[PDB]
Parts: sequence; C-alpha cells; structure tokens
Amino acid sequence: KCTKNALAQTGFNKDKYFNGDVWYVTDYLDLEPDDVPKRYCAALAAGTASGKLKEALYHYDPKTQDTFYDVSELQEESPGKYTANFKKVEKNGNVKVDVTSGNYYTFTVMYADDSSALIHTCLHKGNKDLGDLYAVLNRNKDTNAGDKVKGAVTAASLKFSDFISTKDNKCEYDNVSLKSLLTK
Ligand code: HEM
Ligand SMILES: [C-]#N
Repeated sequence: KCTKNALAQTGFNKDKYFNGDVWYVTDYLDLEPDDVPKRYCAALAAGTASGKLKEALYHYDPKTQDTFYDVSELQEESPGKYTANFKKVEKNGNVKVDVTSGNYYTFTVMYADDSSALIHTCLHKGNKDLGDLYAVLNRNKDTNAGDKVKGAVTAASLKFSDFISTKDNKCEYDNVSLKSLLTK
C-alpha cells in the first residue's frame, strides 16, 4: 500500500523543474524494501517535448552492472502531482515493454529549488501497489542535502537519518541518453 496524502509544493515552479535537465537521487527512503539487499543508483530528466511533459528514468546496479531506462508522458493531476504511464526502452528509445494500463507511477514534488528537490513516488506495476518511495534529488550528483531539503523532509514528518545515501554506491550515469530519451 502507498500514501496519497503527500503534499505538493505551494508555489511549485514547473518551468524550473521541467527544464530537460537531469536530477540525481542522492538519498532515498523505501517504506517497503525488498527482502534481497541491493545497491541503488537512479537519475531522471524531466522536461517537455512536442507539447507534453516527459520524464526519462534511469536505474543502475553498481554490483551487477545492470541498467534500465523508462520514458513516460506525464499528466498533471494538480501542480506538483503527476501520473506517469511508463514504457521500458533501450538507451536508444527501442521499446522493451510497451505502455500498459496497470503500469504507472505517481509522484509528488514536495519541495524544489534550482538545485534540489524532495519527491514522493508511488510505483504501481500491474494493479499492484509496489510501495512508498521518498527521494532527495540534486542537480549535482556530489552534493550533500542542504538545510532546505532537510527542513522539507522534517516538514513531511520523516527523519533524514532514516534516508540512505547513494553517494557511496560507486554509481555511473548516462545523462546523454537520459536527455535524448525525452523526445522518445
Ligand atoms: C527517482 C525516483 C524513482 C522513480 C520515479 C522510480 C520508478 C520506477 C519505475 C518506473 C520502475 C519500473 C521499471 C520498469 O520495469 O519498466 C522502477 C523499478 C525499480 N526501482 Fe525505481 N524509481 C525511482 C527510484 C528508485 C530508487 C532510488 C531505488 C532504490 C530503492 C529504486 C529501486 C527500484 C527497483 C529495485 C526496481 C525494479 C522493480 C521491478 O522491476 O518491479 N527506484 N522504478
Ligand atoms: C522504484 N521504485
């Protein structure tokens, strides 16, 4: 089960958020973690193209060297709250798993700067609610969360100390492909 009470930013600025640039996950909190331990890396690039909000996702496993991409067309529920119907693709846009009814995730932008953000995301993969996920994003992969995001984490009734840092997972990102999957 997920949470749908996550509160979107008051005066959230979408022209800055959706600029087609890359956001890196530097810290996160999984409320329903897998039974098998896993080092995780992820980044995304939210932007627009052809007239729609697009979001490109990236996951990497430094251990297995695994990598997978996704691209979705976003639909605005309210500013700050979005629903994404994703499709798994190769780094060049070739579709591995088409868009599907049961497949989608919804995220809420709880806080956002020109350099940082705090989001809540809920993944549904075929009618199954896959659980609550809170992520701390930064436009720079090597920066520690600032006082503003951390105040936002606290304002959400969470503890940052319960967050896990990806800073030490020997991550590797593909921003070139991330930015180009935006038009795919
Ligand atoms: C930046 C926010 C994130 C978003 C929007 C997001 C969204 C998703 C999406 C769309 C998928 C499905 C991929 C597919 O099969 O096509 C997925 C799978 C997965 N994500 Fe993320 N994710 C995020 C961050 C992370 C982080 C930080 C972790 C680490 C806890 C994580 C761990 C996983 C794992 C282990 C899977 C595979 C599960 C499966 O294939 O059913 N994700 N994620
Ligand atoms: C990914 N949850």
